[PDB]
Amino acid sequence: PITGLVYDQRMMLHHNMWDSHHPELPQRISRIFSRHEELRLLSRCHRIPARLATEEELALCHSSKHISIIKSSEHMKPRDLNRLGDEYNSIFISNESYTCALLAAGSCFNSAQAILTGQVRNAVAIVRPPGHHAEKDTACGFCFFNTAALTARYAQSITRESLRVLIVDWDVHHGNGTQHIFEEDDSVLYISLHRYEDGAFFPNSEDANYDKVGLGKGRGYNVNIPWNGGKMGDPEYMAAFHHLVMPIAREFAPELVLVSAGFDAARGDPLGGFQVTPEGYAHLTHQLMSLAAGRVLIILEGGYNLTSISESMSMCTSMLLGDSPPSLDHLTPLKTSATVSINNVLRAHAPFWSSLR
Ligand SMILES: O=C(NO)c1ccc(Cn2nnnc2-c2cccs2)cc1
Ligand SMILES: [K+]
Ligand SMILES: [K+]
Ligand SMILES: [Zn+2]
Repeated sequence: PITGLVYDQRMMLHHNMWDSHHPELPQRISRIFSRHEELRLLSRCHRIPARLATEEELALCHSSKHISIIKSSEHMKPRDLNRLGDEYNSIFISNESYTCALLAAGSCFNSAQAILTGQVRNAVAIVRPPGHHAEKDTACGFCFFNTAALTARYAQSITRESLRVLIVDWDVHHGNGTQHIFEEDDSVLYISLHRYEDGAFFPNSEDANYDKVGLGKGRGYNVNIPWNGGKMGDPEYMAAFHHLVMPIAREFAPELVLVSAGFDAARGDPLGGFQVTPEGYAHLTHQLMSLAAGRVLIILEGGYNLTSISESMSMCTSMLLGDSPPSLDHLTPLKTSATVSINNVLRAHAPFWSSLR
């Protein structure tokens, strides 16, 4: 296919001024981008310009209060930045954080626009800070604004409010914010795979369990695939895609696919403890390309091992460009708790999705 790419070095300015070893490093996006040059993927992509989201566009999903408080950080002394971030769960703030969050969202809006107007079929967004933990009313988990959810609402806003958007969240953490923003919405299908461990894994809410299926009109349009019992990898993700993600996505018949593409389920990630390989990621991308006549935007969320994320996101771009997926030969048998996880999601969603029955 013809594949868009958006990257802006300005998104590197957002930094932890008290702890420069904090995993959500500026060089996350510079290394992913560099590795795209090194693999010469960049020359095969249509460069989409970055841009600031407007406060009007942020309001697609966030309150005035929340937009206003994060905007006020631009002009704070360090001791005020420190104390503002302590108001949230796992948030650091610098004078540049607002601008960077704006850049992450605008980059994704331009990418959605390039896709939906037919300038490209598919696109990768190399952006930070991440979005999926951000709520309507609060920052959380290194996230200021819900980039993915905003892009889903911005896409509906420049096309039609009916546009069926599938958000696949394969970041190792639950997109608490993405689930809540669309919980009562049957126009946005939210599928998250995430390490859960009975509430022990961040963000530590029962909201990420398989029995949270959506509310009212949204009942069945929220699919949590929670992993328990530690390490997971290619076999579990390939099994989850086959029995759940792809059957539900096919029934839903999305007109656009957003991937909340965290690479913290990657082998080597210090915060995920999982073993998804770049080849694994290449297979999940290729499978998603089978939907929405290939209309797929891949948006960076988390992922904290600089090699793993650079190798993993490059393999995804490579797939969007139409390259042949690496053999995933000799996959081991599934972990048991992963069979149980998949079967718990089937029992929860069979009532809503004939393709699972
Ligand atoms: O966005 C995230 N992943 O993609 C994310 C968000 C928040 C957390 C919180 N946490 N939990 N345990 N250690 C931590 C750390 C806090 C600061 C450095 S480590 C982990 C991960
Ligand atoms: K997830
Ligand atoms: K939903
Ligand atoms: Zn994560």
